[PDB]
Amino acid sequence: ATINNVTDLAIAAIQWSDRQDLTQELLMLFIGNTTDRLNRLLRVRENEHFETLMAFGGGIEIPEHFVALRSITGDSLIGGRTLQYITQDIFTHYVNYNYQPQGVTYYTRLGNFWRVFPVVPDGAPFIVNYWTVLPELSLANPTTWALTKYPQIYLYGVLEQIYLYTMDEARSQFWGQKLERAVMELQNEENAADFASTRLAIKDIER
Amino acid sequence: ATINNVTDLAIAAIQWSDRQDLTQELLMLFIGNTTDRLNRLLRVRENEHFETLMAFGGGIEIPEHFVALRSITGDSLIGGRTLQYITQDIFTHYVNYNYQPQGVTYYTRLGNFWRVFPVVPDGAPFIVNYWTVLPELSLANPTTWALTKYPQIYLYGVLEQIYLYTMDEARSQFWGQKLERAVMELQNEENAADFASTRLAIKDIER
Amino acid sequence: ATINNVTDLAIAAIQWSDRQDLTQELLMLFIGNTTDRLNRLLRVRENEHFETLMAFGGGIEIPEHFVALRSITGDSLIGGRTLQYITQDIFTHYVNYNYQPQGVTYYTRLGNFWRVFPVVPDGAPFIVNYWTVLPELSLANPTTWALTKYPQIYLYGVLEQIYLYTMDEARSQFWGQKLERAVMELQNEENAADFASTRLAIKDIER
Amino acid sequence: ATINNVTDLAIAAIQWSDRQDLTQELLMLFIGNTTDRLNRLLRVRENEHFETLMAFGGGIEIPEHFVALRSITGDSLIGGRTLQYITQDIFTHYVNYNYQPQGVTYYTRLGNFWRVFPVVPDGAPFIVNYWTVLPELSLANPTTWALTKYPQIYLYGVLEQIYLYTMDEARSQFWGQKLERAVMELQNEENAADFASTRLAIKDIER
Amino acid sequence: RSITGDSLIGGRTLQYITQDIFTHYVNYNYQPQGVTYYTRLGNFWRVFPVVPDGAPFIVNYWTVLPELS
Repeated sequence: ATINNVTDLAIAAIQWSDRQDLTQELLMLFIGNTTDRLNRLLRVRENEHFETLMAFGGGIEIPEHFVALRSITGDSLIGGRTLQYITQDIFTHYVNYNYQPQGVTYYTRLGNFWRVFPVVPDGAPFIVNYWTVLPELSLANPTTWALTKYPQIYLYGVLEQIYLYTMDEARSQFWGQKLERAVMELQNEENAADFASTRLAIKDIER
Repeated sequence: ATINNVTDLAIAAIQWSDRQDLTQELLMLFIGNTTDRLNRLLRVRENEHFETLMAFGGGIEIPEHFVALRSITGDSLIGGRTLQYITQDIFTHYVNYNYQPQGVTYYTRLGNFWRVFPVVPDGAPFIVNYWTVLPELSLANPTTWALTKYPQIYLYGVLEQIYLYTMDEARSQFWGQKLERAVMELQNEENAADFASTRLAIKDIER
Repeated sequence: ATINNVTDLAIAAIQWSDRQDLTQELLMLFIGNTTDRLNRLLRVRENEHFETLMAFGGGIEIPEHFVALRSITGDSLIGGRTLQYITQDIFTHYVNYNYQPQGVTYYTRLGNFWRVFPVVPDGAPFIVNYWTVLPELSLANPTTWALTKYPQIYLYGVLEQIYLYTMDEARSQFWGQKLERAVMELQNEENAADFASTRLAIKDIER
Repeated sequence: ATINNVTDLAIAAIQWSDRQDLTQELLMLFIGNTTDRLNRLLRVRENEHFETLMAFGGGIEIPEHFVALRSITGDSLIGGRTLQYITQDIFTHYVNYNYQPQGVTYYTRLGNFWRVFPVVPDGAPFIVNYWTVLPELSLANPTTWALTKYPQIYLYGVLEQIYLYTMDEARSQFWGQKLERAVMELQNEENAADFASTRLAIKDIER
Repeated sequence: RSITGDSLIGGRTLQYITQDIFTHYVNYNYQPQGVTYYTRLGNFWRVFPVVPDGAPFIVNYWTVLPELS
């Protein structure tokens, strides 16, 4: 609907800005800038992936497209528990004192790796659920879910970038405010779509 | 009543804006933008659908037009209860400790699926009541319930989009404020239409 | 993506600022100034290094690229504990009174060295995790992780430097605010990437 | 990196200020003024010196480049304690009443000397850790650590001095604010580099 | 009036740039997709993304009046 691919977005931007001097490279740069700005703000269902990873050398390697972490779950063969975050001091104390819980329970971050306390042999599987970065929008990849969901976001971002390029201040701020409002609306709608109309009761666990 | 289909809306927009240089494609883009903006705000009776889904692989697939969830109810053969939301930690703790309630009682969101705790065999029926997105308004779909219910919303949205296109600010803000007021009025009337004139007493349940 | 190397950044700066009198040396100076400014603000995953160091003369030599310290951990052969910071007076009192703890436990800073209280013989290994400075971007080093992760930071910094050079105030403040906002967004995302969506429980250690 | 020596700094100042009437003497005066201003504010690792001094005539001579004192420690031959500051009245009372502690414990300042209470024979060694003044920057000494670390400080200081010389007000304040911000950033980064990311416990001593 | 590239070589309407911009683009290896820029040197129009010989262009311009004799 509305904007279907990158070419339609470029045509709409040219029509709305009324600037015939824009080349393909500048439009691609503007679209890339908008996508990179979006990468730091959006955490939605379409941005979420869960997959199975293997533990090597007592640690799990962070995925290359990782931006934020939702959950890490052990496999049923090693307990099947949801891991909890601990600091380095707690990790060291637990290792030194031989805490010995039932299964893999805790994790921490060292460098580019996640280290689990009850050190497991190599090949232990884990289920990691995490958010990733938005797909690239360009001539090679002319369609993305972000464009198909809320095209106003990309349109307003491109317009703001264009007016930034032509050394204009007021219109750039106007379009930036519009883009921020659209992004906030989308994020709030995604946030309130799970349990905003149901009942909550508080449950008790033991970890 | 008042505005009947897309052609009347386009004619009214042309007459009110007094702009004879607006092509069909620009008007379609404006209408699509207004509909997309409305999709994130309205939660009314006409936007609400309830239907029966089948659970496969211990999960329920979210519908493609889903925007917000109202309720999930198990079928009478598997308990006939209303599910309650729980987090991932509670889910995995219940699975590990074999909580074993009477029937399907809890649900959680993983990826694009809803997982129920008392895992059921494939083919379990559920009744899901949820809100969808507004129907697409175009030449192929000349009439929608949104246009018939309150045409001023679409008229004001199209006018605001037009004045945004022609690089104007004050009139755009004026029409945007008018559209927001109309949307708020409609939403409030829909909200206060069920029990705003009756008596409430508070009841006790057990879950 | 977007901007890939230093030459693309220079071309983009030339196009956006619309200044044909900028030589290569001025652009290199602007980029270097932006890098030095970033060196005092960013503490992210790509800036983190952990490595093994030898204790010579009862002290550990601070690395030359060190900017901030994250943790120091003794090797398992000498206790395998996470060191804690103490002042000079506490160190002197512990030395005088022969405190005699189990293993290496405390550290302090003297000059350009880290001194550990349970004095160890020369050659004791430690694991130091710390932050370093960003790689220098120039003709000899055309690609860095900072440019690839978020090109808007470098673009806005270079533009701000350019407008500072041409004796302009309003545009310089504008671009400085944009750069600061981008840096804050990146830092906040990196800060929240770890455990902003998990559960915390508070644990007890012994030190 | 960026600015490597004094000549490059002078060239950059001439280019940025766009003033061809500046002579070598004026530039050296500006650089000296900036260094003198910096000497009153910076207390960093590179400014720190610890060395052994011999007490003569019951006192220790203050070093000629001393700007601020960090610590004074007695040698292990005379107790190896960290001295504490006392006023003149306490010193006189302790001398008169023959307090007689174990080793050298207290010190005070008289004129240009540090006097220790448990008067020791001449030749007693002490370890003094203190801050000095920044090295001079001129033709004879064209490279200093301060220029290498954060060249923006010197560049902004020289620009502010230049605009002060030409009887301008707004630009001088602008560049002075920039220089102050840079100095504050450097000082904060140096301050938070020791234990801002570790744990603190509070320990007990006896003095 | 106008210069346009052939669709095979990019099909872009060329834009005028000065000599300094041309030199900067050449030195920094801008490398766009097709031919986009041009400048005037002597009696020639030089296009920036240097193309091998035999690249057709469509030029629209004004001529002199025909001779009456």
